Amino acid sequence: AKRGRKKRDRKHSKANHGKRPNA
Amino acid sequence: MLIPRKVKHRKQHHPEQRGIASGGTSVSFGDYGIQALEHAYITNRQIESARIAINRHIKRGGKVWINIFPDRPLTKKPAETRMGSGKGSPEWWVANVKPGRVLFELSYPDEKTARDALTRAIHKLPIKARIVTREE
Amino acid sequence: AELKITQVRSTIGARWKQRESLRTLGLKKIRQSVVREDNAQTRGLINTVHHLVEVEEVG
Amino acid sequence: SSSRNGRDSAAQRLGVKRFGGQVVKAGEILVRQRGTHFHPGVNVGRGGDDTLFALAPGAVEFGAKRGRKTVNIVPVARP
Amino acid sequence: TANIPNKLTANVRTRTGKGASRQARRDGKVPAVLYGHGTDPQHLELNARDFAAVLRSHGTNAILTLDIEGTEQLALTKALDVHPIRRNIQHADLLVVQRGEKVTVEVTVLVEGDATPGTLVTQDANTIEIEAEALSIPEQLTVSVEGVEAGTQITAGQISLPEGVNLISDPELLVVNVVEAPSAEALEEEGA
RNA sequence: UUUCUUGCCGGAGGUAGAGCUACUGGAUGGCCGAUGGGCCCCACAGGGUUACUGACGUCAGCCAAACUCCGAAUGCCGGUAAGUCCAAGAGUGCGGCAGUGAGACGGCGGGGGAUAAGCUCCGUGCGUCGAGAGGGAAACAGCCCAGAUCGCCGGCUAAGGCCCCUAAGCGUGUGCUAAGUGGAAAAGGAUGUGCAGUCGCGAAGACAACCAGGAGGUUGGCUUAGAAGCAGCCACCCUUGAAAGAGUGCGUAAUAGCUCACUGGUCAAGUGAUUGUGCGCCGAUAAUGUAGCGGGGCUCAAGCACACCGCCGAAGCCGC
RNA sequence: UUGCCUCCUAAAAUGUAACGGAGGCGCCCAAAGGUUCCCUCAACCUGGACGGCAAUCAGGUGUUGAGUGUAAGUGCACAA
RNA sequence: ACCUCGAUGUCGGCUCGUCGCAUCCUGGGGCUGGAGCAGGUCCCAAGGGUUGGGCUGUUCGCCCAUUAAAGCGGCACGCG
RNA sequence: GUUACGGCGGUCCAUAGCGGCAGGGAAACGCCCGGUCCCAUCCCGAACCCGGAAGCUAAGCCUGCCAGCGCCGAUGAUACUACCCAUCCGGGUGGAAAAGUAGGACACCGCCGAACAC
Ligand SMILES: [Mg+2]
Ligand SMILES: [Mg+2]
Ligand SMILES: [Mg+2]
Ligand SMILES: [Mg+2]
Ligand SMILES: [Mg+2]
Ligand SMILES: [Mg+2]
Ligand SMILES: [Mg+2]
Ligand SMILES: [Mg+2]
Ligand SMILES: [Mg+2]
Ligand SMILES: [Mg+2]
Ligand SMILES: [Mg+2]
Ligand SMILES: [Mg+2]
Ligand SMILES: [Mg+2]
Ligand SMILES: [Mg+2]
Ligand SMILES: [Mg+2]
Ligand SMILES: [Mg+2]
Ligand SMILES: [Mg+2]
Ligand SMILES: [Mg+2]
Ligand SMILES: [Mg+2]
Ligand SMILES: [Mg+2]
Ligand SMILES: [Mg+2]
Ligand SMILES: [Mg+2]
Ligand SMILES: [Mg+2]
Ligand SMILES: [Mg+2]
Ligand SMILES: [Mg+2]
Ligand SMILES: [Mg+2]
Ligand SMILES: [Mg+2]
Ligand SMILES: [Mg+2]
Ligand SMILES: [Mg+2]
Ligand SMILES: [Mg+2]
Ligand SMILES: [Mg+2]
Ligand SMILES: [Mg+2]
Ligand SMILES: [Mg+2]
Ligand SMILES: [Mg+2]
Ligand SMILES: [Mg+2]
Ligand SMILES: [Mg+2]
Ligand SMILES: [Mg+2]
Ligand SMILES: [Mg+2]
Ligand SMILES: [Mg+2]
Ligand SMILES: [Mg+2]
Ligand SMILES: [Mg+2]
Ligand SMILES: [Mg+2]
Ligand SMILES: [Mg+2]
Ligand SMILES: [Mg+2]
Ligand SMILES: [Mg+2]
Ligand SMILES: [Mg+2]
Ligand SMILES: [Mg+2]
Ligand SMILES: [Mg+2]
Ligand SMILES: [Mg+2]
Ligand SMILES: [Mg+2]
Ligand SMILES: [Mg+2]
Ligand SMILES: [Mg+2]
Ligand SMILES: [Mg+2]
Ligand SMILES: [Mg+2]
Ligand SMILES: [Mg+2]
Ligand SMILES: [Mg+2]
Ligand SMILES: [Mg+2]
Ligand SMILES: [Mg+2]
Ligand SMILES: [Mg+2]
Ligand SMILES: [Mg+2]
Ligand SMILES: [Mg+2]
Ligand SMILES: [Mg+2]
Ligand SMILES: [Mg+2]
Ligand SMILES: [Mg+2]
Ligand SMILES: [Mg+2]
Ligand SMILES: [Mg+2]
Ligand SMILES: [Mg+2]
Ligand SMILES: [Mg+2]
Ligand SMILES: [Mg+2]
Ligand SMILES: [Mg+2]
Ligand SMILES: [Mg+2]
Ligand SMILES: [Mg+2]
Ligand SMILES: [Mg+2]
Ligand SMILES: [Mg+2]
Ligand SMILES: [Mg+2]
Ligand SMILES: [Mg+2]
Ligand SMILES: [Mg+2]
Ligand SMILES: [Mg+2]
Ligand SMILES: [Mg+2]
Ligand SMILES: [Mg+2]
Ligand SMILES: [Mg+2]
Ligand SMILES: [Mg+2]
Ligand SMILES: [Mg+2]
Ligand SMILES: [Mg+2]
Repeated sequence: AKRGRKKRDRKHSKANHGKRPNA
Repeated sequence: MLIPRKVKHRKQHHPEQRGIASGGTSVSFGDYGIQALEHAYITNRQIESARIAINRHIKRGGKVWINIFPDRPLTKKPAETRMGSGKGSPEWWVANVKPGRVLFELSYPDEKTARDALTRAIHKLPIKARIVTREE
Repeated sequence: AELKITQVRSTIGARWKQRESLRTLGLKKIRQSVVREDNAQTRGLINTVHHLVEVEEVG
Repeated sequence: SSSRNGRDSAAQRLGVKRFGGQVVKAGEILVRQRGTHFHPGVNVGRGGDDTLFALAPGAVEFGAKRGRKTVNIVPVARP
Repeated sequence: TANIPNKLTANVRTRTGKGASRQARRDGKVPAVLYGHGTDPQHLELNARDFAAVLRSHGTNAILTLDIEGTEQLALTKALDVHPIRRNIQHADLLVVQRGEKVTVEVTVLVEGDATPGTLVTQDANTIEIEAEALSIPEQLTVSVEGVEAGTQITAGQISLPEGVNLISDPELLVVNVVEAPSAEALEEEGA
């Protein structure tokens, strides 16, 4: 589940503000 | 195991698991207690294991109060089945626990043995708890 | 006493009472400002859109 | 594998239809309900299915009369 | 047995609210209210550290001498709103009191001494209500256990109550019950 | 102007929360004590004794989508005063011409599911995509900023950024981190480190290291071969007293011995224990190739927190 | 499973989906319809041959816990 | 039920490999209820090696004779 | 106008209730006496209905005082919440409970009639 975790966590960047499409 | 003799409705929604425990946050029956710190579903499996753990550790004489009751049923639809065809049949029982609620309470003469039995119980629970004393 | 209201944010992503409060204040674009009296109607009208504007009194 | 339920009836759109201080015609029905949750007040009549209606033109206003929520029609002055 | 009042400082809360209380609580201060027959609910910030220190030294029930902007008042702790988790005191209630004034209060009861070994002593009511003067309030009173006979109950009516204090609870409220220590074949038989 | 917004005024609710000795159910531990249980004297009368089970009641702590003595914020209905008003290009009515009726993800409230799915089904004067160009997120419909009339070899900014790639800071001040943490993760383990708060003793010399000991009643009574203090029960006794524990660990299978908790010493100031935290450590673990900062590189920070000072930056705003 | 009715979901106006959670309906009553007047239950204690907690009698306490043709909900003791 | 139904060929065997290490053998160790011989368990270690048959369509599996050993897996359950 | 009065009402119908203690009988309000007559009991002149004034404050009624039970109930805090910040944590500005505490309350207001100086 590395791909899912690592895609899902890049929403927590400063430029995304804790949100991103498809979580 | 702790099972209610009957519930008016046997298929409820999942208990809302938010907020801080408002009722039941003090140690009143015994002198030492285990007091919760995280939201969870404490099933009767966890409660039975923790109670037996405390009884095994103290093993002589002392009162264990399980002041939480598992009376809320979580259902589970049978395996290998697709979605639909209605809600499943209830097959485990739960107490809804908020951060703040004293779960188990103990009365025993000495200090260290009581603390150790309480932490032995804590290890059987799906949450972080702490040992709290009868005084502020 | 009376105020000057300057719009700093925009109305993209803004809910509808916020955009309408901005329109009722008479200002349309960013960095546009209006000057108006300091009664309770204006105070509420800018309370709605405080995150979109910045105000300062005159004097 | 089947649900033994899944039936419901139509919503009957019950509730208060005219609120306080609202001018009505004589005959307008003001609150649809089952029992008598609102009891008929002054110059307000009650229908067969416990529907409260106005027996005179005026303004709706609610009240409590001996522990009973009541609905009344108040005669507004003629201009 | 007069208890010396404890001297705190307090100052009138400028503005009220949850934001103001949170800020004051953040600066190491406790929001509190004076009331009583002083007929003026007066909103007072006081030092959190000193409040906790005096509550440690003299329990929940202790007279204070409040210095409100120079005016000097006698107060008594009525209630404390405390967080269930962080355990910090959030709010305090202060009846205004003066000398020669009876007041109803709740005093903790701590069992003292060792019991007979074959059985365990267990308290059901840890607090007993008493009527007593403002200065003469006991912060705690003891109940005797010294080798009791077989299991018996104890109620508030047979306690060595202090002088100048009066029981309020009905005398037949149980406080400490000696119950026989569960045997090996009796302790794990209850709970399921 | 009937639309919409904001202030005020008139309303009806039963949600969040809470409470339950206010109902319906669940449900913890006490207390008294029935009726029904057994027994005696002796009848199956009657009386009392007894683990009785222990109605009811009562004390204290609780729980609920289909519980409610209670109970908001918002929203909704109306009125009213204004606002916007060379515009919202707003309402409403009649008509001509439609397309649409497969939606998606994200925020908040929920059902189904295992409180799984980039799952599925609803609510939302919620948003964006659809039907949206431009800037940021390395790349990246739906996230953040901002809505493209055209031109300009002008300026100011937003999100994000300022060692080099790469425009602008190897910025200043005070601290923290040693893990390349920053630049993934759980239960749980842990003398990492900084700060704050109490507690025990402590130049009448305490913690460590160093020596003399650690006894007489007396191998306490339990089934067994010895429980003697070191399988497993009953718990915490006197004399010398300082120092002796119904004796702390090894091991003698039982003893003994090695020792210890505990007083005497020369030594010379700290010493031990929690609680709240700021950062870190371990747990840690897949298959083409570093490969869980975009790269180089970075602790001599280019990392983190708090203040402050500038600047860069869009098709946004201004200038012509 | 397909029409109708009631409740919860349903987020305090209305409305709101799922092979979500629970039940009813396809009748009945010439009075169980109209009006006029009159009354207050259930439960509990005490006293009574059958007769036992329990059946009918008497005294008291009893504001709603009874009942309302029929599900559920809203009502109703001013009484429905 | 997200791409593919105006076509992404579906098991086993053969040929040929390639990578991980969660080590089967060989190599280095700590603890043992390790005397030695031989083991048990954990840790480190991926360089090379890792057999031929009977039964069955077989994978799986059962067995036969060996061997230092006859490892487990990913690659469109690798490879038409 | 005075009233230890009698009626008819009202109040987001208990701050008014329950209970307890102590009083009153002018007219009134009652009880009380009887069933000849209207009228009545699913039997009962108990009720209702009709006639009367021997006795009464024992009740009902009303008056005064008690906070024991029931009721009402802040201020402050907290829960929850709208909107907005905010990389999960969390925070700010407005609204703000339930429970609990301080306390309140043994109702108040109105219109007619009765007796009384009038
Ligand atoms: Mg996984
Ligand atoms: Mg999502
Ligand atoms: Mg909810
Ligand atoms: Mg609690
Ligand atoms: Mg609660
Ligand atoms: Mg645990
Ligand atoms: Mg319905
Ligand atoms: Mg009708
Ligand atoms: Mg009809
Ligand atoms: Mg308006
Ligand atoms: Mg209003
Ligand atoms: Mg209301
Ligand atoms: Mg409801
Ligand atoms: Mg709730
Ligand atoms: Mg129930
Ligand atoms: Mg509810
Ligand atoms: Mg306008
Ligand atoms: Mg326009
Ligand atoms: Mg238009
Ligand atoms: Mg269609
Ligand atoms: Mg469709
Ligand atoms: Mg849709
Ligand atoms: Mg989808
Ligand atoms: Mg959701
Ligand atoms: Mg669902
Ligand atoms: Mg989806
Ligand atoms: Mg949505
Ligand atoms: Mg399309
Ligand atoms: Mg775009
Ligand atoms: Mg769009
Ligand atoms: Mg935003
Ligand atoms: Mg610039
Ligand atoms: Mg910026
Ligand atoms: Mg480049
Ligand atoms: Mg540069
Ligand atoms: Mg910088
Ligand atoms: Mg530098
Ligand atoms: Mg720098
Ligand atoms: Mg520095
Ligand atoms: Mg690390
Ligand atoms: Mg890293
Ligand atoms: Mg971690
Ligand atoms: Mg640890
Ligand atoms: Mg640290
Ligand atoms: Mg032994
Ligand atoms: Mg020994
Ligand atoms: Mg020694
Ligand atoms: Mg870098
Ligand atoms: Mg530009
Ligand atoms: Mg432009
Ligand atoms: Mg609704
Ligand atoms: Mg709603
Ligand atoms: Mg719908
Ligand atoms: Mg059916
Ligand atoms: Mg009828
Ligand atoms: Mg009839
Ligand atoms: Mg009766
Ligand atoms: Mg789909
Ligand atoms: Mg495609
Ligand atoms: Mg195809
Ligand atoms: Mg093709
Ligand atoms: Mg092809
Ligand atoms: Mg093709
Ligand atoms: Mg290959
Ligand atoms: Mg390895
Ligand atoms: Mg290997
Ligand atoms: Mg080896
Ligand atoms: Mg080895
Ligand atoms: Mg090599
Ligand atoms: Mg064959
Ligand atoms: Mg392979
Ligand atoms: Mg294949
Ligand atoms: Mg393969
Ligand atoms: Mg092939
Ligand atoms: Mg072929
Ligand atoms: Mg009352
Ligand atoms: Mg008289
Ligand atoms: Mg008569
Ligand atoms: Mg009298
Ligand atoms: Mg009377
Ligand atoms: Mg009340
Ligand atoms: Mg308040
Ligand atoms: Mg964060
Ligand atoms: Mg309250």
